[PDB]
Amino acid sequence: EDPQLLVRVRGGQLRGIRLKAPGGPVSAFLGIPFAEPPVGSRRFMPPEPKRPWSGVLDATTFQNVCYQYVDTLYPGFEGTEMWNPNRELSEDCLYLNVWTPYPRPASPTPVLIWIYGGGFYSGAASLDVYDGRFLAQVEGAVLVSMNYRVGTFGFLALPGSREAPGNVGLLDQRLALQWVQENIAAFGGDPMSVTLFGESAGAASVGMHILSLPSRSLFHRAVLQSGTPNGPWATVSAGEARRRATLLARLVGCPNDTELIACLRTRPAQDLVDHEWHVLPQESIFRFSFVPVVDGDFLSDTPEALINTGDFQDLQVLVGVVKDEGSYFLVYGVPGFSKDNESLISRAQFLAGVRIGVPQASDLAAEAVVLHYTDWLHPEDPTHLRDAMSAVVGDHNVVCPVAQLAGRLAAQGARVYAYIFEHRASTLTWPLWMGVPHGYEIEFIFGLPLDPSLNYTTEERIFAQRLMKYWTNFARTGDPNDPRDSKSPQWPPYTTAAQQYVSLNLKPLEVRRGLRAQTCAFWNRFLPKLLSAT
Amino acid sequence: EGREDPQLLVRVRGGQLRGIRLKAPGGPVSAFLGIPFAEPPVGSRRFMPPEPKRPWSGVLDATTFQNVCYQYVDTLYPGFEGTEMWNPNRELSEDCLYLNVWTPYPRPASPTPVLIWIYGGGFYSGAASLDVYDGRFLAQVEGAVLVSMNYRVGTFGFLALPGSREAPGNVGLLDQRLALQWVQENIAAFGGDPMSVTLFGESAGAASVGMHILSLPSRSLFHRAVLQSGTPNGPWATVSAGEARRRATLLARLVGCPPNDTELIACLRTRPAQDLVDHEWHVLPQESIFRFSFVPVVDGDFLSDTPEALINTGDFQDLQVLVGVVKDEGSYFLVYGVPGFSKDNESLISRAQFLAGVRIGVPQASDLAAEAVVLHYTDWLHPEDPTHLRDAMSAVVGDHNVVCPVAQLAGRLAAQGARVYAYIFEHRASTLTWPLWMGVPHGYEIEFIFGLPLDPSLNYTTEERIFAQRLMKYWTNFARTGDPNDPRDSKSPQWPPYTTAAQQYVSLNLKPLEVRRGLRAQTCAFWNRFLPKLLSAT
Ligand SMILES: Nc1ccc2c(c1)c(-c1ccccc1)[n+](CCCCCc1cn(CCNc3c4c(nc5ccccc35)CCCC4)nn1)c1cc(N)ccc21
Ligand SMILES: Nc1ccc2c(c1)c(-c1ccccc1)[n+](CCCCCc1cn(CCNc3c4c(nc5ccccc35)CCCC4)nn1)c1cc(N)ccc21
Ligand SMILES: *[C@@H]1O[C@H](CO)[C@@H](O)[C@H](O)[C@H]1NC(C)=O
Ligand SMILES: *[C@@H]1O[C@H](CO)[C@@H](O)[C@H](O)[C@H]1NC(C)=O
Ligand SMILES: *[C@@H]1O[C@H](CO)[C@@H](O)[C@H](O)[C@H]1NC(C)=O
Ligand SMILES: *[C@@H]1O[C@H](CO)[C@@H](O)[C@H](O)[C@H]1NC(C)=O
Repeated sequence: EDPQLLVRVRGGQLRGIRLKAPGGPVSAFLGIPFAEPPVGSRRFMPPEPKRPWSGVLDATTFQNVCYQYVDTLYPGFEGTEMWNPNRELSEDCLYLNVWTPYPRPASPTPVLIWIYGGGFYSGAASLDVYDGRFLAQVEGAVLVSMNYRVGTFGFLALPGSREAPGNVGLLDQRLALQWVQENIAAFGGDPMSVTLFGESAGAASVGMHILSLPSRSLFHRAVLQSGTPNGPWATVSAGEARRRATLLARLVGCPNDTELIACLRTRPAQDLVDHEWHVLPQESIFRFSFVPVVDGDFLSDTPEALINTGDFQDLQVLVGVVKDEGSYFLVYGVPGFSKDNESLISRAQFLAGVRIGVPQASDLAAEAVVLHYTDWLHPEDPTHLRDAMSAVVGDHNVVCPVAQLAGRLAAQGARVYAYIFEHRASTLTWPLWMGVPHGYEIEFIFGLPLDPSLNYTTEERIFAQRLMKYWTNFARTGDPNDPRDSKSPQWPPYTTAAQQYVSLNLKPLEVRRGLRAQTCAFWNRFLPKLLSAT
Repeated sequence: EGREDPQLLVRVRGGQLRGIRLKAPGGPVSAFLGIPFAEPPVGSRRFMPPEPKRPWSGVLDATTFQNVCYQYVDTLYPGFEGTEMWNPNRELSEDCLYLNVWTPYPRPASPTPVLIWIYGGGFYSGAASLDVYDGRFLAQVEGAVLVSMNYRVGTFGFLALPGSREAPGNVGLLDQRLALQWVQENIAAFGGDPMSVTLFGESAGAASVGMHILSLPSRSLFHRAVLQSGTPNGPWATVSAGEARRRATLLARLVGCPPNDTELIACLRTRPAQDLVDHEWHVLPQESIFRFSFVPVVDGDFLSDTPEALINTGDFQDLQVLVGVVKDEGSYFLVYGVPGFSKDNESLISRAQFLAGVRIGVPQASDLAAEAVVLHYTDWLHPEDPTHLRDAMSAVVGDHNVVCPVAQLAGRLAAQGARVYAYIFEHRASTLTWPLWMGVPHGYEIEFIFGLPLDPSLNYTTEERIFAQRLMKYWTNFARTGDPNDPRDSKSPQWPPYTTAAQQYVSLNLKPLEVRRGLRAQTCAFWNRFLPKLLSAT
């Protein structure tokens, strides 16, 4: 036996695996149970801490992926399959992973906790792009990722009930955060320096931990990559969650909350998944059926209310977006869009797309979107219309909620750093029109280009190394700038006055001002006044 | 006669005229000033359509400018050239229906294209006798026959009680039409081609030119048109029959006239001209800028429907139009009503002053519509910057009232068969006395088109004299051929026609022609497509 692979955590002993990273070994502890399997009577219920075990628990393999819908849009295509589960689907999925340097850090090391995305309906901490071996090896970081319940299983709520209260997927995350406080020092991690980081629904989850007091004592810093707690898709009202749960219950033949939930618990997992998509109020894109609910418990008020009134004085936040946030969403529901053609659309297809892309918009509000995004010099140009459609979806759902979050946190005492990731991976198999799509920065931050077998360019390996340094410098100090590098250009904090952000690309840092300032003034200030007054 | 200069004796349908040999920088010109074209619209004739001038006996002396139509005299900045250059330069009288004619000296042997000037001044002011409307340069240098007429302004020209016989409205436009009919009958007596008449005007003059395009009985009296910083469509050029009835009834009330239309109009006719002027400004529905009390009315007669309806449905196939704007259309309007603005300070305003200004600048806007304007014109990087706010305020007024109505007109005419040429005049006169922040204000291209820099006594630069010469060539080539380009000078940048596809227009400045695309395309999509929908719905 290897003493570097033997760890005693409060629940008992574990045996990890020595893994080979490009520059040397790492110790990986995969499939650690952090909760009692949320099966049977415990379906839809908050997680319970995992009971202690006997002997040495084998923590050398990733555990099951939470029950979720498997994407079959483009079957066998690397572009879609890379996001699809890579372990067996099971309701017994509440396990976490830990990567540490080999040997175990001599002094307490800053901890980075990854919370995956997938619209709160999908994802796993076991996907290749979330591999913590590089950050652990190269930057000496203790990296943790956990599985949390997604879909009906994690977010089906009958608000006010005790059996299905909602937000249980976020409670699974909170329990993995409590686990880290209690056990990370056994791995050489500093429980007093925990940075949460996530992308898309993961970033929204990070934001929801900022906005929920019981989570606030479990971390010190936060990274929100292409996602926010505020916005059109991250939350639903208690009413809308009640509507959706009652409809899915009807669809699966379930005729009192206790009675309804009891019946939902008798249904096989796949039956719930099979009907999940049928509860959305309109034909839409960037909208998910079971997402966090504004319950007045985990979320005391709507994220908008909480970000506008919160005190963020002793907080550091790294936020940002990718060049083309909304591009991939178009092939999943907008007529005229495909990965296999240049997707040059007509004006009619653009107006049609805006109603799907902004499903909550009135006729006047949709006209306001169309008139803002049209290039009145080339209003019929298919390339301009195709690119405008991507912008509507990315701006509405990601860029402008990020700009609003950065603005409110900065105004209310937080230390904020903002970025725009603009490098398209050389290895990308999605069409060129999709640009830098939502989620394709993750592989750089995690340092995948550093594996020569993955065939990224030399420039991409240097760029990934740079990104890993920003993220780990941020986790260490709350500032992404290298205290060693006495050379320019420094990454300035984002402020309400100067609105500074940086470009993350192959070229050195470039400081820009105003994150789509005019367009986001449209989404964040005008459009609410339009759906408000009428 | 017999001892007189034979080149100054001309007969017209009404009788004999004696003109005057004027001096232009490059030689003499013939001028026939103060020719009567109508029966004085006085007494019982006040508010009534003009009647053609009855013939006279003897030789009428046409050597001096005649009376300016009764109007409000501006006393904003008294003594200041900037305001006094626009103020009447002859006696104010209700007897003002006279026209002027400048022709080469000696008069052309062959029929010459005719240019007819229609002055601006919000339909409340103006005269064809102002120094900037001097036809002596265009006549001398370009051999043109230039005509300008006085038309009734204010209550006198545009007070209407729609449906009445006594005050039908648009009589100021009928005075213009009568001067157009006079040109058809008599211009050949001066060497002018009645078959090649180009109307040109600025501001309310340009709106009047547009109203002659949109009114069938005028269409047979001209062949081409120039609309400088003004249009028939837009927020200020017309009023509804209801709004005109409201305003006429209110002014009647204000001057002690109890409201029957016959009875009310009869009383208005007994009131001294100055009493009507003294109360003219008191009938505007809101605190506003770029809004005038008595303007053309959509009567279902001179204007068969609203100018918007007429420009959207009209066939403009055999029509050549030259349109354009100045760099800073709305700047001067700010000192005439927006708190925080003065010609005497740099006018750096606050956000509160900007929001306040938008309500004055867009008086017909709802709370939501005004918010849409504020959010569009704010620089979300520097939303408190006084220079940006001052400049945004000028842009709101200029765009709303001039730039975007011009863009809409150019678009509709081009789409419906017309040959449109569009420009942006960007040269600030070296002689300008308004502050630098005002840029190139509304009306300050006129002196260049008329060729005033050509007079050495006016102290313009050599570059400005070459530039004026260039402009006079564009306008007169346009009047001659319907194309501002010189077919001889093929090297010089070509002025392309404005089309709906390419949206081309040129920069008129000291530098050679530069072709640009889209006349403030995004912002005007806001004013012309969005904001009306913010009235059709909420
Ligand atoms: N079977 C069924 C029945 C009914 C419906 C649907 C499916 C679907 C649907 C869902 C998923 C895949 C394909 C189709 N939608 C479409 C809505 C979901 C599309 C949004 C979406 C799809 N995905 C795929 C997840 N994988 C990705 C993820 C990321 N990046 C990616 C980049 C490229 C491609 C995939 C990526 C970053 C974060 C991790 C997840 N992520 N978000 C509906 C919308 C309605 N209005 C009504 C009914 C249905
Ligand atoms: N006595 C009194 C009583 C009440 C009111 C007013 C006056 C005035 C007012 C009118 C003229 C000068 C000073 C003040 N306005 C303001 C009217 C705004 C008119 C804007 C305007 C002013 N002028 C002057 C005409 N001369 C000019 C002309 C042009 N350019 C110019 C450039 C700079 C300066 C003058 C120019 C283009 C050519 C035609 C005339 N032309 N348009 C009101 C607006 C209300 N809402 C209500 C009440 C009043
Ligand atoms: C792209 O392909 C899909 C079918 O594969 C089709 O519906 C769509 O019209 C195509 N677009 C173009 C531009 O041909
Ligand atoms: C890298 O390229 C080589 C061919 O040069 C190929 O054999 C290998 O499988 C590639 N790997 C990936 C992951 O693309
Ligand atoms: C300009 O002067 C006027 C009064 O003459 C005043 O109302 C305005 O506030 C002043 N503006 C500035 C910028 O000083
Ligand atoms: C022109 O300049 C002279 C000074 O050389 C001056 O006396 C005269 O008043 C000026 N006239 C005008 C119109 O500016």
